[PDB]
Order: sequence, then C-alpha cells, then structure tokens
Amino acid sequence: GIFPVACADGYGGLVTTDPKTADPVYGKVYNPPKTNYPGRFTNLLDVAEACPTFLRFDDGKPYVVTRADDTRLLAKFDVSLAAKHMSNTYLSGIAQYYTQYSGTINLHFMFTGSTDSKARYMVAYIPPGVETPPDTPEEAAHCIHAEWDTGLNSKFTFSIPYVSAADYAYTASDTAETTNVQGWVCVYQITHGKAENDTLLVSASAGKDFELRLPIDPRTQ
Amino acid sequence: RHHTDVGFIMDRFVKINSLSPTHVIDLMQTHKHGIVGALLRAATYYFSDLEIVVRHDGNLTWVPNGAPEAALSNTSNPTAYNKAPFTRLALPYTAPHRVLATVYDGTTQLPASFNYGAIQAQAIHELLVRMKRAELYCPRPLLAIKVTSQDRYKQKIIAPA
Amino acid sequence: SVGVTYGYSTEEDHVAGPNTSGLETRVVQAERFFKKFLFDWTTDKPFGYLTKLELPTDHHGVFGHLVDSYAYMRNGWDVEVSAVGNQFNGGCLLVAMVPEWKAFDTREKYQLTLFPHQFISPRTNMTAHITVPYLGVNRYDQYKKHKPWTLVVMVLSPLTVSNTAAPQIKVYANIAPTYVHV
Repeated sequence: GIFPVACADGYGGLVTTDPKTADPVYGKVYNPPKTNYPGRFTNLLDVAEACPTFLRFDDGKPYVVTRADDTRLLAKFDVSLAAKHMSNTYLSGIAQYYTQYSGTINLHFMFTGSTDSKARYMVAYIPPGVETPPDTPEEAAHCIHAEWDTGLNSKFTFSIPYVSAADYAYTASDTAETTNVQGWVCVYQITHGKAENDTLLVSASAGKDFELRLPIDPRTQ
Repeated sequence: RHHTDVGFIMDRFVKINSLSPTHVIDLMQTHKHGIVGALLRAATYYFSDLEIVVRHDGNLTWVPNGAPEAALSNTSNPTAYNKAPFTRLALPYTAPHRVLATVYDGTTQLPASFNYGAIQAQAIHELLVRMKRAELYCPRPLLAIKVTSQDRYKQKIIAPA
Repeated sequence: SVGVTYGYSTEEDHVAGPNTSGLETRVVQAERFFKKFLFDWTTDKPFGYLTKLELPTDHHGVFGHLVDSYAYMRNGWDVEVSAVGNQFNGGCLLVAMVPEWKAFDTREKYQLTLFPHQFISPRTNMTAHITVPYLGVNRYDQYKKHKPWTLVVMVLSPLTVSNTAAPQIKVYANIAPTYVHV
C-alpha cells in the first residue's frame, strides 16, 4: 500500500534566501522573559529621525566660517548620498549598503552670536542642471526659498523635495556622464548687524519619507 | 517602511576564516566590514537563536558551554554521524547571562562568557552561521567608506554589451 | 528652563523584590550630592578636544562605604551639569551620558550624539539635567572589576570672547546616585 512517490526532478538547492528551518538536539530549554529592558529599537528609520548630523568642509571643522562683512554669498556645498559633503553621516552610512532609495534629506541650523544682534538669512534650493548658480537671493528665490531670523528663535529645520528622473534613483554614482545629480543648494543672507565673530551649524536627519531597497555588499570583504 | 526590521536582514550566512580540529563558535570571530557585522556590531545588547551549516568529513561533534573540553570525544554526547554532501543544524541557547554584547570595559581582551560553543571533528573545511529572531539594544556609531579625491565619488557600474 | 530630559523612559520605578532585594532593599540614607571638577575651557582649545571621566570615583560617604563593601548591588544615576559665564561670548559644547565607553578615533568624532545628550551655549542653556536607568549583563553588578557608565563632554563650537567677559571659564556638574538597591 505505497503512496505514489513523486521524486523531485531537479530542485532543492542549498541557496541563501531560503526560509527553511531545522531541528534542535540538546533542545527544550526555557529562558527568562526579556521584556522591560530599555534600549529597544526595531528600525534604523525611527532612530534615524531623532538625531541630527554634522557636515564637513575643507577646514576639517564642522562649523562654517561666518563673516560679518559686506559679502553677499555665504558658501556653496553639494548635497547627495555619496559626496564629500556628507560622508561622516548616519543617513549615508546606513545608505551605502543600498541601491534603491526614496526620501527627503532634512536639515538644521544653530546660531552663535548674542541674542541681541539682528540678522537675516535666506535658504535657497537649486535644481540639478540650471547651468548657472544664482548670484542674488531674489533671483535665487525662484527655485525654493524661505526665511528665519535671529528673532524669537534660534533653531530651524528645512528640507528639499525628493526630485528625480523617476520614482527611484541610484545611490552610488557613475563614471559615464558629467552632470551633477542635485545641485548646489545653499543659503543667502541680508546685512549683518554686528559681530566680532559668529558661527553656523548644519546637520541632516531622516523625517517622514526616507526609504531604501536592498541589499548587496559593496566592500572588499 | 518595510525594511530596517533586522528580523529580515539578519537571516543569512557569512564566512569564517579560522579553523582547527577543535574550533570555537562565537560571533566576534566575524569580519568587521562584512555587512553581517555591519549592523551586528552596530548595537550594544543583542539576542537570537542559532542556526549553522557545515561542510566537513568524519564525525562532527558539539557541546553546550561550560564543560570540560577534555570530555568530548568519549561517551558520544549528543551528535549524529556523517553524511555527504550538505549538513544543516540549529543550536539553541545556553546563556550564562541574559543577553549578549560586544565589549566590556574592565581593567581589552574579550570576556570568557559569551560562547555559542565549539565544534570538533576529524576534517572541518567549510563553516556557515545564521542568526534567528534577533533583537538589538542601545545602538552604536557607524562609518562609511573614506573619501580621498575631490568632487563626490566615482564608481564603475555594470552595463550590457 | 529647557526642563528635564530622561533616558529612554520616564516613570516611577520598581522598589521592592525578592530574597536578593529583600536582602538588598532600597536603603535611602546612602544618598547625597557632591560636586566634581570638569576642565578648563578658554579660547585656546581647538575642536575635537576630548576629555573623559570614569564613574564612580571614591567618596567619603556611606555610599562610598558600601561601594567599597565589595558585594552585589545596583543603582540609578541622575546628572545635572552647569557652568557660569556672561552674555558676551559664543559657541557650544557637547554633553552626553555614555553607555559602554571605548577609546574613540578621529573620523568618528563627527559622531558623538547617538546617546542621550544636550547642547551647551551661553544663550540657550545654563543647567543640564539628565538621568539614565540601570542596566547590566547580570541582574546586578560589583564595581571594582568593571564600570558600565561614564559621562562625557567635548568641544563642539569654537568659543569667542570680547573685552567684556572673563577670559577664563570653569564648568561643574552634579553626580547623584538614585533609586539604589544595595
């Protein structure tokens, strides 16, 4: 009374992604319940919200030179996922192990001069390919721009919408084309009030929308 | 959001260099840039079940922690015999302590507790390890690849012909 | 003020338990404050100037007596940091409760703020306030052979001074073991 055998013609590979399980040997041992032990996280995302970052410049010093002079342009830095501006960075550090992604990078700002001093500053987006960096905050305003002064506040956060070609993009970059991927988005300012010295800080963080698809080892393990 | 739940990322294998007729079973013999150890290091306190896969010859034998190593070959404590070509098992957990960790600052050699164990046979060629249901606690710093040249980065990309 | 900032939770604690707790009950009179020197901080120090302080030191207190009593215990930790200056300066220093300290390295400097933490600047803050709940690989601990907790502060923003400030500035803190069960 044999049951009809159905011998497997050519399947059953010892391949990685399989979810099959196994059998214990010296098994059947309990353990204490590990509820209530603080420090629990489940997603690099949420913990990739509550923390800012610290950018970098050729001065090797995070903070930015901030001169109380008649200059009109502050400084220009790129923003990307693989760029010298954002290497030592928690978002990217998680990222470099990914090829697919969709999410807005976020920012922060911290001030140095005494509260008394008056000031103005103007954030300014730029698309990847305008072929010309704007040379005045009004004609720079065309892309995206905003304001927040010394008045009533010191912290501030701002973002840049996840523009692309299609609803995804490559994390790493190429050696087959030339055009920058995002632009040179940086900030403008109006007449400085007074300072013997100042300083600006900026960061990054994931907010609502940071997304990834995965995985592959890039490294030379 | 349908990733960063480690329960999906930490269910694969990774290589181990060292081998011996008697060999040790612990995570800290990982590689410190293989993606497994990327997150696997990134926290403070973690915990899982265990699964392993071994290609070998002879008679693979294992024992939980806290034993006399001089008391293994004899008396054939739990074990099964030999069979080619593949072999897959899963070990349960033998805590002397209610959670694992990475490093323990005391007056920098690794402690003697955290020990998934040790295997022994007559010919041991290939090892494979696999985490289970793990959880992570008190995350820690992390780095990316270092930057040397000027602009952003450059990297070759595969394309058809 | 900016207020209080807890570590990973804020809640009344368990206080009474089994044979070990019934033997290591919540004694109260082993609790008291004291201050400790942190560092000098003038316009000289460039960025990255790290400094550390292991915990806990000795103390001529009953707490100090039992932490020498050379046996199993447990504890909590409330810290409150501050310093004195004047409104004619600028910059920011970074403060952080430290789980599982290790000797750091250059590149990772830009990372210091996974931990619970606060900022330091003359305008915004004048008094830190943080607390960390217990933990440990065992149910309890015995110090002399380990230290699970230290406390760190390091340079974050360069300091500035004009002709109307004290060209030397000092910084103090507040050590406070709490919720103790011996």
